[PDB]
Amino acid sequence: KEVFADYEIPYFIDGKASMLNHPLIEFIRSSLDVLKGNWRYEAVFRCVKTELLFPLNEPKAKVREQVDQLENYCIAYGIKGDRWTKTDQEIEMENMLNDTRDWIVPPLFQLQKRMKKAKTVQEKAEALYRYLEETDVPLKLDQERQRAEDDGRIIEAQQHQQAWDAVIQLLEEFVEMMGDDEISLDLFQQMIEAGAESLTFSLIPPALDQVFVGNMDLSRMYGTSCTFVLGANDGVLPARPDENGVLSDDDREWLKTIGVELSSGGRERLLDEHFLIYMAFSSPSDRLYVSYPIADAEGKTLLPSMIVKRLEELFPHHKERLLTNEPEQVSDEEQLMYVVNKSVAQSFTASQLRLWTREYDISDVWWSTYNVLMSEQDRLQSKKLFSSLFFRNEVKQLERSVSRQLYGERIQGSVSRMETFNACPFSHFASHGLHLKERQFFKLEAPDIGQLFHSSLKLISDRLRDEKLDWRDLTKEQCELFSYDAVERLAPKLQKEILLSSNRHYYVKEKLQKIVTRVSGILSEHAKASGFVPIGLELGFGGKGPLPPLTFQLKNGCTMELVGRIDRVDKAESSKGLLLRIVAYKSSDKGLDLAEVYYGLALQMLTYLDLSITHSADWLGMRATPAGVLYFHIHDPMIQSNLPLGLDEIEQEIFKKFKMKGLLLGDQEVVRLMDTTLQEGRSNIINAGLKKDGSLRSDSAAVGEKEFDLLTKHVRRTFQEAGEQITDGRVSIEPYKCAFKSVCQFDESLEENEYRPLKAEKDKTILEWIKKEA
Amino acid sequence: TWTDDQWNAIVSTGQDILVAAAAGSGKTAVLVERMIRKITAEENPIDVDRLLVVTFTNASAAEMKHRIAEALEKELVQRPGSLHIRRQLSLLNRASISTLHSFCLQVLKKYYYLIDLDPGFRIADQTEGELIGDEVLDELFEDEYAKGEKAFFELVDRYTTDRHDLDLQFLVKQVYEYSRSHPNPEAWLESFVHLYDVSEKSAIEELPFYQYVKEDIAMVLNGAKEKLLRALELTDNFLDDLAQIDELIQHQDDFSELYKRVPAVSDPALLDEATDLRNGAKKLLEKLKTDYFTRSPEQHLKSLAEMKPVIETLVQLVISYGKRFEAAKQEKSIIDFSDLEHYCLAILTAENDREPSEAARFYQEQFHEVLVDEYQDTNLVQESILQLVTSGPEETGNLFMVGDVKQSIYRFRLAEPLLFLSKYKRFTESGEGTGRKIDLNKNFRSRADILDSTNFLFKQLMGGKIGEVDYDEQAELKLGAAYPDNDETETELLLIDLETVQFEAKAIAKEIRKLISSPFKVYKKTHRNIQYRDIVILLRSMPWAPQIMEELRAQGIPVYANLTSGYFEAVEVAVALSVLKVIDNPYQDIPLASVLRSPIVGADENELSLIRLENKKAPYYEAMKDYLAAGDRSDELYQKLNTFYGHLQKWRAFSKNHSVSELIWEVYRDTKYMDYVGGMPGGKQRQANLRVLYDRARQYESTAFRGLFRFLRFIERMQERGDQEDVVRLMTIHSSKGLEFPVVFVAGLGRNFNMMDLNKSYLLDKELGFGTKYIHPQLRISYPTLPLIAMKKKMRRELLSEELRVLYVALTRAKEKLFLIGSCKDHQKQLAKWQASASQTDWLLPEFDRYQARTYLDFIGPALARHRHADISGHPARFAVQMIHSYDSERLEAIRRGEPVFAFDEKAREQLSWTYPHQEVTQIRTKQSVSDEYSGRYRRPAFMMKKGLTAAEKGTAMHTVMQHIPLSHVPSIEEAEQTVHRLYEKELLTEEQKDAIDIEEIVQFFHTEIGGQLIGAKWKDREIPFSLALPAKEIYPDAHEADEPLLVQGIIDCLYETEDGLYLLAYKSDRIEGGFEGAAPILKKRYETQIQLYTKAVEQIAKTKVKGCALYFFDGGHILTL
Amino acid sequence: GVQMLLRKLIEEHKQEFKVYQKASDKSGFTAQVERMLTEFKRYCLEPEDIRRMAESGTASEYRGERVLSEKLHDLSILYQQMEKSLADQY
DNA sequence: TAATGCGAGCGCTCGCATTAGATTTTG
Repeated sequence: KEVFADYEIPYFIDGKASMLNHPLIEFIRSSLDVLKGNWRYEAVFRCVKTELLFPLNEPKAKVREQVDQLENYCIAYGIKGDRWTKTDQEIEMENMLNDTRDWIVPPLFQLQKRMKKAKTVQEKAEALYRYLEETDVPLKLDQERQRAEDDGRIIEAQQHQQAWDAVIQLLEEFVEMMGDDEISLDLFQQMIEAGAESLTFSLIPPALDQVFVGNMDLSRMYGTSCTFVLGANDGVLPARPDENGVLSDDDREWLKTIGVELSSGGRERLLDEHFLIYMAFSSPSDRLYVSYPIADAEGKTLLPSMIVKRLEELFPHHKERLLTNEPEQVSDEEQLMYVVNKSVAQSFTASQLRLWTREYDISDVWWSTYNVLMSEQDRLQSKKLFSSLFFRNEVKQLERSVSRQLYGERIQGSVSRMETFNACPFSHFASHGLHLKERQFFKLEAPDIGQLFHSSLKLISDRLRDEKLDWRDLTKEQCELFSYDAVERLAPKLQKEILLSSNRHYYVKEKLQKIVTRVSGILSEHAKASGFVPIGLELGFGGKGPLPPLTFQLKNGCTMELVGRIDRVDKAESSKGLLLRIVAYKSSDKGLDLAEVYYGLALQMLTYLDLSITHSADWLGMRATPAGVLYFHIHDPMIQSNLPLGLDEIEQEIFKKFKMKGLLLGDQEVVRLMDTTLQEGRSNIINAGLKKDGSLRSDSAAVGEKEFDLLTKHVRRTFQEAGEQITDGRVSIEPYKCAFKSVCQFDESLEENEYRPLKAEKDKTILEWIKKEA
Repeated sequence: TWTDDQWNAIVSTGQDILVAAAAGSGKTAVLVERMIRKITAEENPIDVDRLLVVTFTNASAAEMKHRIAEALEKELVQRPGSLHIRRQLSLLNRASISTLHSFCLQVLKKYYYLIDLDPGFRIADQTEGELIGDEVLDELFEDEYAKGEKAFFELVDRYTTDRHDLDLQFLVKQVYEYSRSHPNPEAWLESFVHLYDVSEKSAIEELPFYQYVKEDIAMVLNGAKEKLLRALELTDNFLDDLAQIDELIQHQDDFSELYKRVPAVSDPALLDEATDLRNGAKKLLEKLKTDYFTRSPEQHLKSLAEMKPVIETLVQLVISYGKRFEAAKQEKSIIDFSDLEHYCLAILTAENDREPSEAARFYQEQFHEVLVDEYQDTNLVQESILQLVTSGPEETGNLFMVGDVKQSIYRFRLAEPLLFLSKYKRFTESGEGTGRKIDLNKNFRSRADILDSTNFLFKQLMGGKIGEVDYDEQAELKLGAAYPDNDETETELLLIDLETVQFEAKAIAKEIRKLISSPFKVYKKTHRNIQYRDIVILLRSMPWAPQIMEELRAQGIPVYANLTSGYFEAVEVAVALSVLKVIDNPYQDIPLASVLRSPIVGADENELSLIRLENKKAPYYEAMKDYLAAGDRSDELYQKLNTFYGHLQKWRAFSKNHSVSELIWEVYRDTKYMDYVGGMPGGKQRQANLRVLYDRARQYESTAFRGLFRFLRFIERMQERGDQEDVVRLMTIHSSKGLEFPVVFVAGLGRNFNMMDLNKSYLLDKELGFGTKYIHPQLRISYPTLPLIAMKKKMRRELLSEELRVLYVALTRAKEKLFLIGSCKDHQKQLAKWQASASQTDWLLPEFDRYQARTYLDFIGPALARHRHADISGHPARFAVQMIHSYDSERLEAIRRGEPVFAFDEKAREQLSWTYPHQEVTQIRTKQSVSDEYSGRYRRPAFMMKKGLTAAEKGTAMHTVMQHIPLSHVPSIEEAEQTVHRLYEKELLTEEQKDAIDIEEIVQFFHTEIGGQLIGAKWKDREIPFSLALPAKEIYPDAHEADEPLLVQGIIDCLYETEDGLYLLAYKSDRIEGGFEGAAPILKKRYETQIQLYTKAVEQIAKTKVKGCALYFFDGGHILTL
Repeated sequence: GVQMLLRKLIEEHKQEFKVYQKASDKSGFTAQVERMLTEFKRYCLEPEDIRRMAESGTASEYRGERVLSEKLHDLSILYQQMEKSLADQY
């Protein structure tokens, strides 16, 4: 059907066509599913999208716009089962989401009432029909019938009211045989289900001039000139004895000898194959073509049948031709048989132009074909097609008028947004430029898990201050008591109450709890050791908050007001004066890779530090020096030891798992202020140590105040050089060594598309590179 | 002629036979010959149906059938009058030559009723099958979480990476899948606990798993000594270290003593290299200590006995899963490929209180002999199926099996070559009261240097626990090729030391052209150059395939590798799915943009952003419409969009009345995306990718799922989890098999094996069962359990034996030339490491150093060194080593816009302007009725409808009577009733129809002028069928072009002849009175055209003429003439 | 409609089956029987004829014959029970 | 997982801790 449609070859097929794809059949099937599987939203929309549930007289266009948005809503909120039966922007939306379900639920809901109600067949069969009629299936169908005719498809228009008759009769016989027998949906549906599978459309009546495509068994022909035989493969043509029915071939074979004759069915059929093959081979008067595919639908190997051999016996000198969609594999003659049609000509000629540029000598039949296609009306269309010849996925730079009205007046920066641009300029354009959104799902993603921990941590503090308590004053008892409550007060209000949706999630609850309980105890131990006391927490950085926005002035009207979030800033008094450090909670293992900072992929902490440092002056009235940047790993660790341990040593190992990674200051004091327990050797709280002399070890992640201001300034330049590029309207696609990847369409084989390499650098190497910048 | 070995295999009988057939053994030919004899022989011939031949592919089976044919006709020409031989030729189609699965199916279809299996059951592909698995799984877990059993959570908490529960259900699947490799899955699953049931009072050296601990300890300790002894030969400290070690060797048997000892006691060139051999001791002895002796034998015991409650919970879970899984399939009348073998085994075994059921008795009778190919890859279930259809105890019986353990490369699919190997040791070369075994050494297919190189390598590699098989004579390959003596056939090794693959792919490409430009002609045939298609580059994995392919195409011929996945990250695919997504739900910002930016639409980045400007808050979909509605028409961007929005709505409507595959094809033809994609780099593969998406949808409509939405998830699931031309064929070694090539490149040899399997907190093993770490969720502590470590020690040496065989199939797939390409960092030092290993005499390299093997290189290198200790170096094998430092126009521009400026210039233009002369008729129906499925021209359920008839049905009844009324005379009201009643009796009328007839209106006709004329007539006939052929336009004025005849078919109600002429008569139940004077004009032309067709039908066909036509009307009994 | 009827017959008369008692359950067994009856009518074999054949194999020891008769027996039940519900009115 | 570092204790040793570096095979 597909091939001949493209090659414009009129035909006639013996077999009939199933109705399983017809809206009426789908509408019915999915409707029973709706109430059987307890209103799975997938089934509901399966029904609604046969649009037989659609409201009357309301323009279908808008209806589909609403049905789709209702679907998206149900997918993200996991709407199922009972949930169905139970300002400016919000209204418009929610005033649609009610209307939509308001015409969807009742007809389908009132149906389950009548259905689950009725005991016998006829009444369940009746309830079904009334579901069809009250929804005006006939009317809406009849309408569709017209559209089909208006568009030149009467064959398709027939099958509509034709489908109706099939269903009705399906019920009539059903109620005729088992009408007053008692049955409920389980067997009832299954019978209707098998009823659908059996349903068939009327055979399409032959036309005056057609190619006859039929079978090799009971198909009949007359006056045929040319006959093509398909599928001359092994196990196919001399059809392997089919294994079906109630009686085996042994049973029948046996029965014969008792004086009872039945249908052949078994090994006789195989003997009869040669007669049918003989009748097929002698069918044409002029020409006979016998063909067999070498590969398979999926690509498994296929051999010719013994018939091809038997043929090569009677015609030992006959050469066999080769059918291929790769014209270059045949002579110029056959190559001229591909130009049967404009569409097919185009499809092939495009593929030839490709292969030609690959330094292959192509036939001139295609050049002739090219010039013809370029001489007619739709030259443009074929031109766009042939433009594929040289298609490098290329990105036109954003104009000035566009980026100005797109990104806007002020570019209100976000450290993350800058990371995003520095990860791939195009990704930025996709998210912040075009404001694209992913379909939301009822799944609880890893990212929004972290937001829970924060809001729990933030919540614990408030409880502590209320009792005038500090993390240090906590007991193992309270750590659990406090942590659990925090999730109780949060869990319900997180991610569409998904933590309340199922049972697995409410086990994820206590899980999220046990984790918080351990981290709570760790912070306590960390506070009884740390000399750093938290100054500010969840500090409003930029926009509307405690701090001012950090501003950026760059050539060509570049205004960048970037905003952000400072998890924690801690203060410690030293002989060197005031000390400030930042702490951010993470679920990951490591915190800072200097190599990753150079390319501007990790600007988070370093930028947070600067503000604290800079503003520290006019903020509290003192000048601060960077102690460093730290990442706290929130998790419930599992230790792995070959050494048998006592609960004493286990507590230790667990404790060390929370050792903070990051970037410190390289002096003895700062190290001893972050861990006052440490005298000599390794610290378990921070990544640093002390030799006997008092000097810290080389393994320390510490650096001088110089290197800190160096990294700081580098970051400043990164917000700048990357802040201008945005305004300059740069949307280039340059991934490193994504959700928008399907929009990127990045192809490495396709030239001009390159992976900009990132190198793995010993901290000092880049620490040296940034030195050379200025 | 044949070999004596082949002759043996061919003619031997009376017992089970195991044929170990080396590569190029010609096993296939001998297999054919064997059956040919039994089937076509003088003495006592047998029919083909009395044989059971199992192959590993239907293709090899099919190929089997062809040769059996070829030889049958040959034997038939020589015996022209043979009835039996001709019959056999007919039996090949009914014969049992297939895969075991293909047989199992034949069995299930025949004996389905013995188990509970729906006939017409459907075999689900591995994809949906697993989709159904995830489904039932989620259902089970949900039930358990909700059930709140204490034990369950202990299992969950323990094996889940908490904050996440995913890892647990994979374990369940993993375990379940494993159990299915056993003849009795559930039993084997309950076998799990038996290992974890111990006491501190238990003897470790006793229980099953320690077998591998014992052997491990042996190797390491000995490997330490033998590694120290040399240090002594190099020349007091080594003795203190050695004496201590010997001391440990004394107690190897005692694990408890080792716990006491092991933990506690434990030239600048030759000088500093002797300290390394001493560090070897430390390293080996230290790993030994950490593994087994960090915690007491008693502690290890308690650890294991504490895990029992968990193992039990886990087991019963997997069992509950299996039950639900099987149930889900049943509902949908579905089976797996696993089910296929197990349901076959169920049928063959009818056990009551193990009985080879009547079904099995049938096949034992039917099959005089059974032949199994590739036997080394048989599983336990298949084997128990084989032994079930084979008749007779091993000493006798008809089991015939061929294969080679050395060529067993599929253990990851749970095939057990030990089954083949256990029989080879149990069988004798003669057949004395036991299974007869036969060896096929002669390789008729390959050149000498290859066999010599392959034989020289594996002689030093394959053996003991790392080879699992003793490499010796009667195993070693032997020359049977007649290849003419030529050189440059020497096996090459190019040592090159992300860019790794680059330097390695270049090197390969080099010597390739070195073969091209230079002749190196490959060979009573004739020599010929390299066609590129005769050279193949074998990789063990395919991460490098795409990269290697590239530059090997950068210069010269292209490269064709059979890629598997990376399919979902393919741009074409991404875009195609993006389109299907928008057709499903236009409200998806990303998928929508994906299409708009693809060549399909081709919006600029500025054009895309220009769209958003219309509406910043609404979904990108609405922003698009908002641009359209208000936009201006002469706008280019508008044209791109309006065209697309047009297609969208079309596709939308199209999908609701069509299938997904149809919707896809239509989209391909509407966008010409598949055509377009064929015009860009790698467009050949792209087009295929794009049409496998179509085929996968085709596979998808035969599944238990339907609709576009499901299809998307279906494909989405595949994503989240699993997913003649002359050219260098790049493929995996595993895929080589019976394939072969004159020249072969085996690269990536300097790369690590994949041992990732040995990492996790658990392991599955056929023998030992389940093994896992000790895990305490409350203390947050875990550590490897003794069985776990034992299972890893074993699995490591079994994985290594598999790799050595993978390397064995690689070298044997070569005909003439062999290239080996490895890679490292420092050349010399590794050759020094290779030197260290190459010292020991006896051919077979040190069992421990081969154990430490990581890269293929570590197998070849040392085995190669000693070559170029008498026979070893003297062995007739040629090697060539190369140490590499690893460092050393107008037509387009015309096309770009317009057209270039040929022989076919004239033909092409005609064919593109060509139309079908008769095309106007190709849509017209041949048969057209006037009132059979070959012709053309709000129903309520009978149970919910009225109790009466409709005007139509009444008319039908009224009509029937008129045509059954006796025309002998004028009937009376009663004479009419009698007729009506008789029609009722004979069932020409329904009870309803009978009661609906107005007799007055039926008799009324026979009192009319026409009626009486009908009565009085020389001749009469009623219900006259006719077929009239008319020129097509005479009916369809629209199509005037063609004069082909069409058939109009109908039934003339009545015809009668008088002394005047022939008259036509039709009765019409038309609605009239409600005068008739005013209806006549209307009725006249309601039936006007119809009656003319009638008169025409009669006049033209009968060649007589119709004078006058009458129509009677039941309403008032009216008559009008035409 | 014949299969629908059959599924009703395969319900009640189920426990009289000597062989297909287990296969009666399955929905693919109704189509198989429906096809067998069609063949029985086309080849002029009445329920009485099948019953007749069913007891020709009963008690003559060739296993496969015994089984065959047992299935002919079950079919006979459904066959004769179908003709009995289709008698004179269908 | 080894595998280097980096400290000590005493050109050798242990022991602690972070880092690197690669990773599949489906007849």
